[PDB]
Amino acid sequence: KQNAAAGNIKIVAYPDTNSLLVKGTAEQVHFIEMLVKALDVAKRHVELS
Amino acid sequence: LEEKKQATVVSRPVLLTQENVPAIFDNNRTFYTKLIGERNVALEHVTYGTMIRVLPRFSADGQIEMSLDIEDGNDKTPQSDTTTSVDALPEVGRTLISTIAR
Amino acid sequence: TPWSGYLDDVSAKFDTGVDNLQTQVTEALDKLAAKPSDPALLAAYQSKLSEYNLYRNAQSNTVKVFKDIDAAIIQNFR
Amino acid sequence: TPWSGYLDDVSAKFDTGVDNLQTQVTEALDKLAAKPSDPALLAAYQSKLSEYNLYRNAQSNTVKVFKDIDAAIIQNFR
Amino acid sequence: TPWSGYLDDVSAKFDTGVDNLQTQVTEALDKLAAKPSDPALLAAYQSKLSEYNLYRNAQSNTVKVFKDIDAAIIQNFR
Amino acid sequence: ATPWSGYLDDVSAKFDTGVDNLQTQVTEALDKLAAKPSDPALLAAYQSKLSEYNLYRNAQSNTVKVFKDIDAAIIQNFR
Amino acid sequence: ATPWSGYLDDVSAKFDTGVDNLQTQVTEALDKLAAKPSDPALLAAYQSKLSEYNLYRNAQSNTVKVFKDIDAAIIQNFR
Amino acid sequence: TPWSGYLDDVSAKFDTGVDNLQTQVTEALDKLAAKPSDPALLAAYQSKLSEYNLYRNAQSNTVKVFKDIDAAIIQNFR
Repeated sequence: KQNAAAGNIKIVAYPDTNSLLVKGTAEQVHFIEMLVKALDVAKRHVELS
Repeated sequence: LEEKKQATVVSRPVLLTQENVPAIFDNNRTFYTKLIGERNVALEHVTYGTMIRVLPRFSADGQIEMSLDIEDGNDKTPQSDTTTSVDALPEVGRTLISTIAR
Repeated sequence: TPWSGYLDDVSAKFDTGVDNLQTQVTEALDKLAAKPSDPALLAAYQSKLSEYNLYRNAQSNTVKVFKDIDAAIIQNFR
Repeated sequence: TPWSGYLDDVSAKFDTGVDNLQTQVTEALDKLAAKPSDPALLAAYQSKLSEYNLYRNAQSNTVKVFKDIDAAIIQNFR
Repeated sequence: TPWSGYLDDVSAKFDTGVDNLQTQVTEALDKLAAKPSDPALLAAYQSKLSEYNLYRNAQSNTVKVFKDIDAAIIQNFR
Repeated sequence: ATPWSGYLDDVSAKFDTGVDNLQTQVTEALDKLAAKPSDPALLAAYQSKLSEYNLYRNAQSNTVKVFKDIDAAIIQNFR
Repeated sequence: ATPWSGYLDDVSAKFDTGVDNLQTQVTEALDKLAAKPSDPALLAAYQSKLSEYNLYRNAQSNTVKVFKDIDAAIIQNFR
Repeated sequence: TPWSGYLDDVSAKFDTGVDNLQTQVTEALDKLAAKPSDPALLAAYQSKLSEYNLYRNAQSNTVKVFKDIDAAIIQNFR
């Protein structure tokens, strides 16, 4: 329900396919998804001489 | 006395792996300087060897990312005391690299 | 950084104090094995081997003593 | 979420505090088992086995002390 | 720390009673690890390590005794 | 099927799987030596093998004892 | 001020202040002998200094150990 | 001296039981230190130091035994 607690979410890493499993309510899943895509970005390359 | 020397070595290993699966390739090999006779010097030799350790990742842009450990070189050999072999097998260094690239 | 305890530090002090002994003691042997009858080679190798011996001994006994000082304190928590 | 009390939180602080020791110990053991006579493997195993021993001791001594503090309070509800 | 109990005080009496031994053993080790075969350095280090052992040990036994002296008193409040 | 084995047995067995053949080599080296107990090529070999065997056994037993004491010291706190 | 020094330090230093300068004398005798190893009077001189130095270091360290063992046995009875 | 208990009495009976060993051992220590190679001085020291060791060990166990008897009786006042 819309008033479910933040502490109920569970996250399990699954490297076999480089993916994540998330358990919660629909709105929680949605927020988690937004945070994930706010976090991962393609790192720049640097060369040092 | 005047002397000139030039040398060139190229080596290329190939390894097959699967996405997200770690893999390693390891090789060692020896070569013998054919300086020859019965009134000969002892047959000198040099040994070369390589490690690769890798973990590949597919990125949706059609890019491959790899975590890489590379070790390469040839075995330190004070025992190859000979002067007569100025035709030594070429002294490469010894090198370690670890990094990530995309 | 890599995880290392206090015993690891006490141990690594010696390894970083003897800059290169671990290699020299090997190369000396490699040379000696080529011509065991050379007295200069024998003389060098003797000193190197002896230094490596003492290095390993001191390194081990010190680690033991710090293990005991720790265990004695841990015992008194209760 | 698997329910966790307080005691298993205190206990877990040690587990995450020694990040990798648990595996470093077995790695060092498999090398030592591959060649018992190498002194460089021996002297590396000693430090890890000792660190492990001390870690486990401190862990359980602390858990016991807390359980005693809680039982002494619950005894006063009556 | 800002707050300091009675057991804290009794512990700290040793730490201030040995002026800088905690440093003398560290730098004696730094010197010895650099030249493990010097008898003058080994003979110094043996003494400083032993003194450090007896200090750390008696500090802990004394704190244990004072804890039990008065854990036995607060048992009679009820 | 196979007999039950504990953690201490897994530890003891690691060493034995590590030294693949030492247990046999130490026997055959002895029978070669004892057949002609005055050949320096046989003697130098046997010295090595016997030393290796000694260090192997002696390291195995000490490791098992240390793991025993760690466990007995944890179990002592259940009460 | 002067660096702090325990009881064991003092029992040790009673030797370093008892043998007045042996630690210098040995290095002098070695620097002279290395100059000309074949002098009988130099070999005869060095043998004595080396032996005295050996004995001095033995008696020193054994005495420090004995006191450290007499102390630990009292400290253990505080509990 | 101003105030002493029963345990203090038990202890003091050794400190006066041995008349002068407390000095003899320090005396012999520096006689030897002056000339650490004299066999007569070595033999003289070895026995005085052994007697000092046994004197301190015998003294301490007795005081502990009496402490445990008295604590056992006091436990039953309640």
